[PDB]
Amino acid sequence: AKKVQAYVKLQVAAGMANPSPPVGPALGQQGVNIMEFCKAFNAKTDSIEKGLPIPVVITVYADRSFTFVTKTPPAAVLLKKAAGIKSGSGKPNKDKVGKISRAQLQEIAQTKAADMTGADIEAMTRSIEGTARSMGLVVED
Amino acid sequence: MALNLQDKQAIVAEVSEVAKGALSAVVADSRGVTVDKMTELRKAGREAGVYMRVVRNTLLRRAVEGTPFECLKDAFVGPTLIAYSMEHPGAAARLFKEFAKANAKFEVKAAAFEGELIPASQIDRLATLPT
Amino acid sequence: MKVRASVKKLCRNCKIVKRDGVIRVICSAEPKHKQRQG
Amino acid sequence: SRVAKAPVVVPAGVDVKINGQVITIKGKNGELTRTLNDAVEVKHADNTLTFGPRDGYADGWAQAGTARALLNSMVIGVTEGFTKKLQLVGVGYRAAVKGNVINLSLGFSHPVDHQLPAGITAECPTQTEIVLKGADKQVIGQVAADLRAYRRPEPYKGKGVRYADEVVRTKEAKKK
RNA sequence: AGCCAGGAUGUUGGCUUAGAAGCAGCCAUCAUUUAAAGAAAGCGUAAUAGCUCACUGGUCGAGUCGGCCUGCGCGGAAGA
Repeated sequence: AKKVQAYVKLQVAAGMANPSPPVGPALGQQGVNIMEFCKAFNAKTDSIEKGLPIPVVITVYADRSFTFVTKTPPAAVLLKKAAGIKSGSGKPNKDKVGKISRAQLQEIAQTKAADMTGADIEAMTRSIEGTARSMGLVVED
Repeated sequence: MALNLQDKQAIVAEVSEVAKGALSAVVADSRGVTVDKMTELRKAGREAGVYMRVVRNTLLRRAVEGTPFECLKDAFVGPTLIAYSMEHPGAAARLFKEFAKANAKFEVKAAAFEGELIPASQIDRLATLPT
Repeated sequence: MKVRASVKKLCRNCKIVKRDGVIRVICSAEPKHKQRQG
Repeated sequence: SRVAKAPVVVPAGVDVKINGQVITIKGKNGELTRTLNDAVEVKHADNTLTFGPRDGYADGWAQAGTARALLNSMVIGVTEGFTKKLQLVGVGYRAAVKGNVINLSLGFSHPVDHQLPAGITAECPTQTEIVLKGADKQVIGQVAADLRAYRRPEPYKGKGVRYADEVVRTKEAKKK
């Protein structure tokens, strides 16, 4: 991934391909061939989860050489995964949705902490914990 | 910043840890970006953790006030961009010529780092490491 | 130029000057904030 | 007043004449002279030049700081010489020089020929660019303003005489 | 106050998810990483981005910033 002239952060849908009213010309204004991106990403969908708002970090080079950097889905949508309650903020502090624990959430935090940018893996889960009541969730303790 | 002791609570915290430490270096970034700090303290994130210091307080009487407490000869390091690299674990530890890689790595000039106390020398490459 | 009786800084970049006994407002960012009087 | 306290340092060879309030500077590029306001005490007294408020004048330190930065850029002009760089962006715009006369073609029905004052040396590196040099910082800004005043940088296609460093802010056509 | 640097990582934050991507309207506004950087300050975009900005380093070297109460002034102020 090069510097920012065509550098974007994208991928509303991971399990769904080419969401043109979500993304469409969000990178098509930069004009990158996303047809080489998707079937490559279908070969990047060999191992992990499906049908989820998983983001991406895309920068291309000068001569159509393309590059994606995907990560784990955001901590605001990590609450909908390990808990099974696909809702969020709206107005979160008086929105009651549900509650799972630090010991339930940490199973998918066993993988993503190296995928995230930190050295404290006990505190990169706290990037979901303070996100939780910012998306209307409680944490079991 | 706050009042007098709050300006100097880190200056009495400057030398409390290098009272049991002995060696350090110099880093600065007049071009490098946050991914330098995010990953060269991930270098600290694999060495010890957080408090491998990258503090930038070499103002003309700020670290110079913290200088006569410990390692008296570093009063001439008062001019332009200097950050003190505090490391305890290991006599002549890992972070000794990985700064020489950092001359190439992403922080294009590292403020002409050279290393000050206990090689008993200025400029001389730091290569005699007890691993 | 908005002539007024009460000029005020609207942009962050708006500046108050006092050319020739008249109080102007000059905004380098926006030309619609160019005001004078008062 | 910070600029009034910081003195200017005259380099080698640059002459200084102080017969009261008239100040004459002779240098390598040329010879500038400037009479100051009657509220400053400029004291050579050394190599360098310091500036002080004369007695009684309420804006003494106000007139002092403008006395410095005048004579500061005055001693820069006789040594290095100031350069203004202009640019003719726009289709079918030409610039050329014939001595002290700049010939411009800015899409009018007649050519505009601006005659430079004594002290300006304009040349054209290309046909769409004006670079001119001179001693006095004031007088090359004034003649750069006059060349910009012929055809200002309109805010739609950016056409017009502009400064080389000057940024221009464009708009869009309304809706259709 | 300039000047030389960083200004990010989670995270399009679920959402009005048609998208608002730190930048319309919701409500949160916590955590990584810290020298510090705001799920964001404004500009600019259909949507990004660009761009600076707070914040945070270096230099330089001293006062500086914003309210309050008042004295006297300025604009507001065009007619046969």
